[PDB]
Amino acid sequence: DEAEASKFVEEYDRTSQVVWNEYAEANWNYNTNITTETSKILLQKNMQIANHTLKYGTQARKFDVNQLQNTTIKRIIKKVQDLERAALPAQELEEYNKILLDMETTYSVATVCHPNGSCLQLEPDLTNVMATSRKYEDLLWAWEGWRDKAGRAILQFYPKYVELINQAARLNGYVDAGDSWRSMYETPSLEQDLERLFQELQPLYLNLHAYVRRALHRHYGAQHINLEGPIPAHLLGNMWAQTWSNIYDLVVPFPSAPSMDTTEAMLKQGWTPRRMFKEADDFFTSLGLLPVPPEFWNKSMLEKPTDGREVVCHASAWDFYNGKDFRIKQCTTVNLEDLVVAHHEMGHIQYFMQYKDLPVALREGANPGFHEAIGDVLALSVSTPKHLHSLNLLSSDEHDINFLMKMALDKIAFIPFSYLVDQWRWRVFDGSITKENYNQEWWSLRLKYQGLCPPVPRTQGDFDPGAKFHIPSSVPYIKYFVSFIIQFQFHEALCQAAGHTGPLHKCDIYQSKEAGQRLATAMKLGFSRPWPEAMQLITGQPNMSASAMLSYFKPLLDWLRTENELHGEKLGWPQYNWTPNS
Ligand SMILES: *[C@@H]1O[C@H](CO[C@@H]2O[C@@H](C)[C@@H](O)[C@@H](O)[C@@H]2O)[C@@H](O[C@@H]2O[C@H](CO)[C@@H](O[C@@H]3O[C@H](CO)[C@@H](O)[C@H](O)[C@@H]3O)[C@H](O)[C@H]2NC(C)=O)[C@H](O)[C@H]1NC(C)=O
Ligand SMILES: C[C@H](CS)C(=O)N1CCC[C@H]1C(=O)O
Ligand SMILES: [Cl-]
Ligand SMILES: [Cl-]
Ligand SMILES: [Zn+2]
Repeated sequence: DEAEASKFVEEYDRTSQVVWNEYAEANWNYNTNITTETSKILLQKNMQIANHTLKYGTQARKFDVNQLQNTTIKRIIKKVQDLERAALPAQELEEYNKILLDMETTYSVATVCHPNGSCLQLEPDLTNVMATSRKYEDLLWAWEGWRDKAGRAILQFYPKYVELINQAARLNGYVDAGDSWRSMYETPSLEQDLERLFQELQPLYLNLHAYVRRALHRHYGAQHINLEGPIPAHLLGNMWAQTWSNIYDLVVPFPSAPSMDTTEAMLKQGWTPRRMFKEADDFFTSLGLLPVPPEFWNKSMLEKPTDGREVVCHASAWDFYNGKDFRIKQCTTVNLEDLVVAHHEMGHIQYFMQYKDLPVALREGANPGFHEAIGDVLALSVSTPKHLHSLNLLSSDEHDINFLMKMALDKIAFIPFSYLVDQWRWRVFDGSITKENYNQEWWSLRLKYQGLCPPVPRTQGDFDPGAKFHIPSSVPYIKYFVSFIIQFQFHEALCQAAGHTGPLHKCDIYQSKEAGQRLATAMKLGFSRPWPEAMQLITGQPNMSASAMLSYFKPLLDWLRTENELHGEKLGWPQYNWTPNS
């Protein structure tokens, strides 16, 4: 009956609030202080939430979903029918929980040491080396070292992780874990749509790639860069070469039009991690969106502890499922990179606050890409020279191309990377890639999509995917690719709503109530409606589209084409088998 389904959903919501709140606190503690005690209590509260999930999941499966009138109730019960890991038998569930914890801990505590003495952590030590070093061998030491210590140490867990996560997926009606992850977008054409979006960004990426390769040839020498081949993976200023902004100094289009060092300016003007988040909060409220509760400032970990405690430094935002307690956990360094990250995380909080009155089962983004996009949209306006000057962090066509380049190194370079991560994982989950070929197929995709090669030939036992946080942490990655496409669509739509005219990249939406209103109406929908509805609320149309991102970067595309043609660059990497001779 229709009445029994409504009652079930009401009972689910009530009991879920209590249990999910309890789990959130226990998960917070392990992430903020990795010990043996906190690892145990997390696993005990893990079985508690699994107990609830199993109880209500089993009940939900007794309801005939498609023979149910109300669409909101129908949708909730359908989601509760997916038990996820709680579908595993007790022994497999215990093993699976143990593996995830083991992989995450291994990643978190891995260090790279000189035999002399000094041991380096990923953050900030190895990250800093990757960002600042302009010495080929020193970059190699950190690049290889991190893979040797973190990547290699994840390999022993991964095949069993794959087995158990696929099993849980099959027990919930999917064919494998990748199938289950993709289903979050509720879009049959997902794979085709993403491929077309990626293809639309080829002219821009290939031109950026060719230009950067030429600049690296200039700095690192003709003997170490093949102008028709892939770029060695350790030279892009980032451990994973996923964003390239840290090598801006090597690639600046107009060196005679330099801008202020914002990181130096932040440190100069005494910018605290707490000020960085206060500024993000101001931007949201300027748009007419919600301020963070007083409780947020009291309970968030906005900086790496000087206590010397082992933490998960990876930046994340937290919903405690009571509509009052929201937190950010971040090991914040004072720079521009983390100022954008601060807006990114505050975007998650805004989303939490906006949909807090919905049933717990519908308290997520329209799709995972939406949750990731919100903060980045505001950060786009923040990053403009106009806005950076109003923050006293900065003091012509040449400055224009320079700024666009800086943006391109982050936003454009990230496209092929964010695309490839789950292209790899989907093929691991569906069985196309076995443990014999994990690493080799990872590098095939790094070549195919990003046009990169490893500086050092990989050996048996290498598991370079393991050296990227989201792999041992089992966090789906395709959302970041969606985010980067759609955030430019949102920027474009909000800029139109704010009455901005002229080049899209010149837009700053600060204080625009019309912009804030479009985001608010979409964000309040939570997961209650198919994502194209939220897309239509923001942009006036229902599709994902790369046209906004292309429009944003159009002046840079023109510049890159002229510059690359001038030097006769080959677009792409026709000599695709080239690897460093060293
Ligand atoms: C299908 O059912 C949904 C959800 O129903 C809700 O959940 C059920 C399990 C039961 O507990 C119901 O009692 C409960 O309503 C219905 O959506 C709901 O619609 C009403 C409007 O009729 C919304 O109420 C609003 O509440 C705000 C409070 O801030 C007021 O300002 C508004 O004026 C308005 O009264 C309610 O929020 C909404 N619930 C959800 C979860 O979206 C829906 O009406 C129903 N559809 C059909 C076709 O019957
Ligand atoms: C910090 C966020 C998690 S909320 C993240 O993992 N990001 C943000 C963009 C890409 C990806 C990454 O760091 O690899
Ligand atoms: Cl790698
Ligand atoms: Cl995702
Ligand atoms: Zn995020």
